[PDB]
Amino acid sequence: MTTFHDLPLEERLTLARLGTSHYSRQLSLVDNAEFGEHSLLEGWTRSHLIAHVAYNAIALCNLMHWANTGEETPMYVSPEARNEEIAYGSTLNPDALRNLHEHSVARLDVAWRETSEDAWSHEVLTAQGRTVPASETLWMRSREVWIHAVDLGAVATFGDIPEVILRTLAAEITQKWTSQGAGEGLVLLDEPSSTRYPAAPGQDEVVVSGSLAGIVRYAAGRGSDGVTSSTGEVPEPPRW
Ligand SMILES: [Zn+2]
Repeated sequence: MTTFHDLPLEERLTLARLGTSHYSRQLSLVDNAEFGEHSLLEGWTRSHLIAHVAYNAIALCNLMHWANTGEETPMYVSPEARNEEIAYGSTLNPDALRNLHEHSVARLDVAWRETSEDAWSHEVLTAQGRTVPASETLWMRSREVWIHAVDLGAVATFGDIPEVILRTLAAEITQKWTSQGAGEGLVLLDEPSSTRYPAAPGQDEVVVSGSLAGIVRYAAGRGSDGVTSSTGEVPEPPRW
């Protein structure tokens, strides 16, 4: 069982496009009057989330420009600028935000469509400091649209997410925790497939198990309803 990264470029582009359409269907379900209400993400109204998804598309466009021109263009000018623009976007009227989402989506797709073969492997830097090939934007965008589709609070679920994306997320999140020395002894178990996703090593093992969608929702900090613990009590997972 392969990861998103092993997939051919065309299939990764399709998954990103599918996730975007999935996210857009959820946004379409939300009413303009509901933008000001809390999203499923603490501290963020739907407007904040909707703005963020658009600014992320724009940030990924920067990496693709960097890739195609060879001229360094970071995802965001600065952490402050990233936060400040999300703050600004969250104040915009609903239709303005729907237009921003639509246009930012369209522009990122064009960026991908016009990317040269060599540019796809050009090294760029993520906002988190990772050195990756430009093609990583296909994965990065997929994480955003498939997961934030759920955060919109309409009808999207982790169960809606293609397994290849869920498997890659389970591995990535636990790999991130491991790199940070987080989640000592904590191991996620995709019970149906008997696949373990360990974090940092510890003396007391705690196995949190469920279906793949269940452990990913859990690892993503979005709930424990789909998992159970080997100790009878599910701990709060390390942040992500
Ligand atoms: Zn995000």
